[PDB]
Amino acid sequence: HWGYGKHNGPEHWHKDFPIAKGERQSPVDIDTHTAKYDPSLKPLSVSYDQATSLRILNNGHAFNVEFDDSQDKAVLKGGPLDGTYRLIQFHFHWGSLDGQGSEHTVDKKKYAAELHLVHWNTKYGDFGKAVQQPDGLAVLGIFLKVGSAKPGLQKVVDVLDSIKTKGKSADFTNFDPRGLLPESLDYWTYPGSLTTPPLLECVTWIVLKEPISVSSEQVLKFRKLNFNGEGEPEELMVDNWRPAQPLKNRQIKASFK
Ligand SMILES: CCCSc1c(F)c(F)c(S(N)(=O)=O)c(F)c1F
Ligand SMILES: CCCSc1c(F)c(F)c(S(N)(=O)=O)c(F)c1F
Ligand SMILES: [Zn+2]
Repeated sequence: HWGYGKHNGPEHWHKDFPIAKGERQSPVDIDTHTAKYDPSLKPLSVSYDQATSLRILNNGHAFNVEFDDSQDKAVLKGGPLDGTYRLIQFHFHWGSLDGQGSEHTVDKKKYAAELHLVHWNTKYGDFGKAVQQPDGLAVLGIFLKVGSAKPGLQKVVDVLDSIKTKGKSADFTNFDPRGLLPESLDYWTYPGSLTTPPLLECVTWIVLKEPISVSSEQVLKFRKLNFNGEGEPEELMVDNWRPAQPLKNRQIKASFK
């Protein structure tokens, strides 16, 4: 029964998930001036040409676009990673207002939303055993700013009225996540956690420097979704972000500058 409300939001999560106060929690503020350029970081390899989306689901916290992760189709590697990480799903976090919504911040700046492309390390054989490992996941985070529309996002936007409420799903095939990327793959990276319960400390975060633009209308449609189930009073799905957590002497490493 955790959520994003006054009574069950991020400041309460520690009572059911005590690692909320752990040593490598996410998100964090990215101090750009203190991030360390690491010339030995490799370019990120995003190989999404064979991706197979399957379904979109309103899970009552966000919506997930799900992929077939039963073979190496869409994979992430390179960058700071060892080995190969398979795309399982993506989702977003967003605000009630354009001035908020992202989980990570950049010099305390908040973006209107943040996209998370979640990948699990193939050496652990599937997702549920990967989340138990300290290098189990790689999450590619991409900031969203409001401006010109992102035409690769519109297929997601348009399906949302079919998954308005918690537990609804819809077929969602042939969606190409390459259309959600910015032009540059420059990034920051650090070791962290899931940003939702169970808050497990299993994630290598890779946060792109370059945001994508989405239109006002696109993010407005995200804000029409509901946290509640059908036949319950409406609770708009907004402000589904965890605030920045203590860095606790982790170093954020930059691939650029
Ligand atoms: C007004 C009803 C809230 S009951 C409750 C809660 F308060 C929590 F903090 C959580 S938590 N710690 O998971 O956020 C929880 F699961 C709950 F069920
Ligand atoms: C095991 C928890 C449910 S799946 C999941 C996840 F894998 C994430 F990486 C994230 S995130 N936000 O850390 O990318 C997330 F929110 C999730 F819900
Ligand atoms: Zn997320």
